[PDB]
Amino acid sequence: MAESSDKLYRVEYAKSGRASCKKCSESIPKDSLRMAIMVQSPMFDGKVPHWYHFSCFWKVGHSIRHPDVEVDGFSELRWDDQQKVKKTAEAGGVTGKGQDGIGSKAEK
Ligand SMILES: [Zn+2]
Repeated sequence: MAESSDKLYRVEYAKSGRASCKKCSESIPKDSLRMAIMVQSPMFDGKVPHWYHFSCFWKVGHSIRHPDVEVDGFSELRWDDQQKVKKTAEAGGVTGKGQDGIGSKAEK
């Protein structure tokens, strides 16, 4: 849509293991929660997402101050994940090792 990437931040559930972590240099599991950052591309004519694990956003260490505005894709999350993403932004981040999965079929 118009100005779809005029944000800083993205959050969503992972449909498949096609995204890779720009922060811890591993790959992101499917049927799990992930975040990304909106950066101006050297290779593309606009803003592009830098994907990483949900905990890895808070290892990049950015603050979020109006999360339902700044975190694109938050509208697709269910209430328990919306409450946890907003609570994590109020809490100043959560930074643990996260999932044991990496992007494979039936990895849970
Ligand atoms: Zn990671």
